[PDB]
Amino acid sequence: VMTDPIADFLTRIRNANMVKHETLEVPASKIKRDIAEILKREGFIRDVEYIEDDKQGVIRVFLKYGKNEERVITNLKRISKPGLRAYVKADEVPKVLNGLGIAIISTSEGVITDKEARAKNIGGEVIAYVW
Amino acid sequence: SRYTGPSWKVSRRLGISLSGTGKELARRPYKPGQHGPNSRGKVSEYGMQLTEKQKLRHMYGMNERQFRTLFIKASKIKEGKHGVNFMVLLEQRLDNVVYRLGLATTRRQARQLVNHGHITVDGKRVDIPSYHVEVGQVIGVREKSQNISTIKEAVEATVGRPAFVSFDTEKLEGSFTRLPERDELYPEIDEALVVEYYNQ
Amino acid sequence: YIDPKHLELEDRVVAINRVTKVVKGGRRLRFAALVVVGDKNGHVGFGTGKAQEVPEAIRKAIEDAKKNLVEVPMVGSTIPHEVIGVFGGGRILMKPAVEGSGVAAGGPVRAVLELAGVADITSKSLGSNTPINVVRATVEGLKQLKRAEEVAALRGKSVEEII
Amino acid sequence: AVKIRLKRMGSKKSPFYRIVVADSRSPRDGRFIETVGTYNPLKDPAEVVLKEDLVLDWLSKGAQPSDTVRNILSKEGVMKKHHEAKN
Amino acid sequence: RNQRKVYQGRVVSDKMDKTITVVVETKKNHPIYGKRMKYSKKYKAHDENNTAKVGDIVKIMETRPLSATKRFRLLEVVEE
Amino acid sequence: PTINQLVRKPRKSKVEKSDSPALNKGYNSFKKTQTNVNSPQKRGVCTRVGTMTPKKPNSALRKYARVRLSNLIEVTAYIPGIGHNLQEHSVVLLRGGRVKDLPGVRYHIVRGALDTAGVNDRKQSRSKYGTKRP
RNA sequence: GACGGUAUCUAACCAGAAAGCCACGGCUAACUACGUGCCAGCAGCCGCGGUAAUACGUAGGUGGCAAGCGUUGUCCGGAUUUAUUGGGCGUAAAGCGAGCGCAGGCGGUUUCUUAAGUCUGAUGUGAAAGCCCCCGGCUCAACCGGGGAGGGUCAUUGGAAACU
RNA sequence: CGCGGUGCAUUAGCUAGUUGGUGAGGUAACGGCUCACCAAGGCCACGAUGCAUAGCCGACCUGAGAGGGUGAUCGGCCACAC
Ligand SMILES: CN[C@@H]1[C@H](O)[C@H](NC)[C@H]2O[C@@]3(O)C(=O)C[C@@H](C)O[C@H]3O[C@@H]2[C@H]1O
Ligand SMILES: [K+]
Ligand SMILES: [K+]
Ligand SMILES: [K+]
Ligand SMILES: [K+]
Ligand SMILES: [K+]
Ligand SMILES: [K+]
Ligand SMILES: [K+]
Ligand SMILES: [Mg+2]
Ligand SMILES: [Mg+2]
Ligand SMILES: [Mg+2]
Ligand SMILES: [Mg+2]
Ligand SMILES: [Mg+2]
Ligand SMILES: [Mg+2]
Ligand SMILES: [Mg+2]
Ligand SMILES: [Mg+2]
Ligand SMILES: [Mg+2]
Ligand SMILES: [Mg+2]
Ligand SMILES: [Mg+2]
Repeated sequence: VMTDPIADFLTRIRNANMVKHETLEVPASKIKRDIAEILKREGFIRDVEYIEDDKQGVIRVFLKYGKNEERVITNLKRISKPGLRAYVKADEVPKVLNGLGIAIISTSEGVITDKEARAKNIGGEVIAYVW
Repeated sequence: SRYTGPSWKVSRRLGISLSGTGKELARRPYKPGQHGPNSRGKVSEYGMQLTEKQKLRHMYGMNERQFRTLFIKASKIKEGKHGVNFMVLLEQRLDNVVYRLGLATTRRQARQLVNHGHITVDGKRVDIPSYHVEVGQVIGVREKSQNISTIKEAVEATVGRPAFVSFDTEKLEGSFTRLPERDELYPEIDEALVVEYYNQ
Repeated sequence: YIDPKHLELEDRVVAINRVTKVVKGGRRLRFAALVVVGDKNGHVGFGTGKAQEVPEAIRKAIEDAKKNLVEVPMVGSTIPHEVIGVFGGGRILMKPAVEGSGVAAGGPVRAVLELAGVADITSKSLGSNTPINVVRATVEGLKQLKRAEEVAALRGKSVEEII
Repeated sequence: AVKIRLKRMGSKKSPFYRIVVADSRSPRDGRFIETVGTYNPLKDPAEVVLKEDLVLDWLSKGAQPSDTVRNILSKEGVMKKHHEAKN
Repeated sequence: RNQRKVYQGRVVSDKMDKTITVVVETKKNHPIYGKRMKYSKKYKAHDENNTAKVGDIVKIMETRPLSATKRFRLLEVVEE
Repeated sequence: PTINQLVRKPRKSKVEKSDSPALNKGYNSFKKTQTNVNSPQKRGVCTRVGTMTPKKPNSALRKYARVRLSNLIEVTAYIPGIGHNLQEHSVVLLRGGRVKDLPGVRYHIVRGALDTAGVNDRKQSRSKYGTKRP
């Protein structure tokens, strides 16, 4: 049985990105939408749209490949897992590739990137790394 | 302990002129010993790094323990290149200050002057050749010692005082105006290899 | 592709391996030389050369390395960011190092970095010590390195926006 | 009883002292309650640093300065302040 | 005035008159791996009238020693 | 392993053993037991002296002495240098160090200490072999 | 004023009384001569010695360090060689012969609420000495003194509500 | 009193003032602390019990760090004086 839909979301993106598929689809969840919109506004993924169905809805992601079909998203990594949770204090927020990548974090202020979290000087749960 | 053996053999082993005159390397510029003149195998990277470390510490006539501790201090300095700062500390060493001011022909001679106490820092006696001299401190010769042939010969012979130093012959009073610059320091030495050597 | 010409390249012999082929009569000894040739400014490559004599093996490897030159990003005296290169048993982790720290690495990785023109970096060999594999793994990691400008361009944001 | 006394510090032949409040039973350089000042006899005019407020508070509470600490508090006028406050 | 530690817990033994055995049911992070681990602590709390029964959620406040093992006093019976 | 598996059974490291065990244990005459005290060397009495054949690759007559130590353990120790004054019932000092040639020798007999006379005519590495500077 | 005529200072005389230790086959900076002849012996590992040994002994040179030098012993490191950071289990060590299942571990989407976890602020405390950062004193340093910081899966208390 | 810091499961049951209550006595003081009566309870795979080892800590050595090792000198606490 699936135990981490967030990790499944990240892996769906990774596999689709590896084969350079144009789009991908996932069952819709609040945290999945938060991650998708973070990537959207960070420019990693070209576009995002949401569909509503009778199960839980769906979220469709259009991938972004640079000129010469270069992959924008180098890779994705799940940090906090159901087996082991990862919580970081304000001063512990990490930098992915010395800032070139991003870290998606969940906080009492919402789901934010590492830059935003350290700007607000709050910690949280490190959901993922992206670069 | 202080090194007192031949200087030419050490300098030609290092492959660079310690005195800077090149006198040692002029004739028979091989490493000492019977195997010097003939062909010798290639030097490993470890040999190169050790050779650079030996170059610095033989230039300044320091024992390995004191050399290593001073290297650690240079690391403690927060800003700038570690090796450059290490060479800067080596310069600020009291003996080198006397040598740069030109009151001695050689660093060994300057060290003996300091050890015998003929030098005074800001008018106070100092017998510690390792003494750390800061920028702006005035190094002067002991009054009883100002009229001796050796330092007189050294001062007249000396003609080039580095840019960072400023000296006054009549008072026999010198001082570093500022910290030496990398290029002003010995260029033949690559502080990077010394840094890597001690990184081990 | 990188053109060998217009670049004042310099080479270093990482290792010279005495490889043997057994023939009916007996052994047929040869020398396989692994060489890394670089520019000291961001270009470097490695080549192999197998020949009956050491000078000929070295020459062959140099030609191969020149043909295989590649460009390494370098911010200041170090690399943009941390990286790990994996090839076979080779596995090398390379992190940016503060100015003046030097090149902390071992043997074959040292040659690659010195010839590539990196003056300050930290690294560790987490895999095998086979020279050819570590050299291959090192170049894999360097190729993985990315430029802030390129990342900025791909993501459609300015370098300041990324950082 | 509570004492205000000199805890010896420094090095051999180079004594230094901390004026500390400690229970009399404690070891000289061992347990103490609070540090209230310093004392360097090696300077020709002996150097003293003092927390007059803390010293006055402890004197009111019932601390008994040793002889040298009393001399220090007199030279600093603290003993006079405590005397007046009692009055 | 100061306050004494008060804990919520579940009764697991009431066969002793004028007393009950509660469970605190806290979690702790493993020192090496950091995962939260179910950790159960049980206290002997003095019951005034045996009001609490087995499997009842109650609050207990630490008190002066009452018996060989009693250090707590029942306050609330929040669930049955 | 999963983190839960590690929690249930944490990692356990291998335990090393001294290559010179006899030096690690003292002896208590009163309690008549072996104490666990590490010692850089140990005194002993040579119960026998002789020579031994190296393993197959080498061929020589390595000089050895069978020694009972101050902790009552009997071991075999090598005699470095050329020529020795050691004989049975001679008091010697033993330091750690194996002998690759010999099968069952793990300790060396310090030269120039106790009955172990220095190596006659030794002139290089005199510290080892315990001969005074001539 | 025990230390004690001690530190310290001045003046006179003299290069005169004051350098050893290990190593040089590779790892590892350091090489040649004899003597020896699988012997004597060396060795931390690889391995050296069978009559032309840079590997043994000596000599001469050379490298390292220095009032020290080398050996032994012990802990850490290298060791990702118990891998939380940071490993694996087709053939190199490693998937139980298979299933059913208590406890335990984990767990689909969502509304509201709670605030144990989680994040955060304030307060108290985590002595002094010691590491670390500044600033002074000893002719320098060691050392000494002063001011800070650090150090908690801490206690009380106020917040935040994404995730558990 | 909460919480933290050794190994062994080829150590799995331990406990009878033991567990609680009612009194009484006793203590600077609460308390099975002691005693009488009443009950049968109490601890334990979240490792009781047993065995082995060990004074604990501020600190010290190492490590890039996480960690590993140590517990001299100095300070605190504890325990002992054939
Ligand atoms: C009998 N003819 C054989 C035959 O030609 C072998 N090759 C097929 C050939 O092989 C050699 O050249 C080898 O290399 C081996 C050597 C033992 O004999 C050589 O002479 C070998 C010839 O003697
Ligand atoms: K050797
Ligand atoms: K792991
Ligand atoms: K199977
Ligand atoms: K909460
Ligand atoms: K009772
Ligand atoms: K003890
Ligand atoms: K006793
Ligand atoms: Mg010394
Ligand atoms: Mg090829
Ligand atoms: Mg005075
Ligand atoms: Mg060499
Ligand atoms: Mg030898
Ligand atoms: Mg030899
Ligand atoms: Mg390790
Ligand atoms: Mg097999
Ligand atoms: Mg197998
Ligand atoms: Mg004991
Ligand atoms: Mg490590």
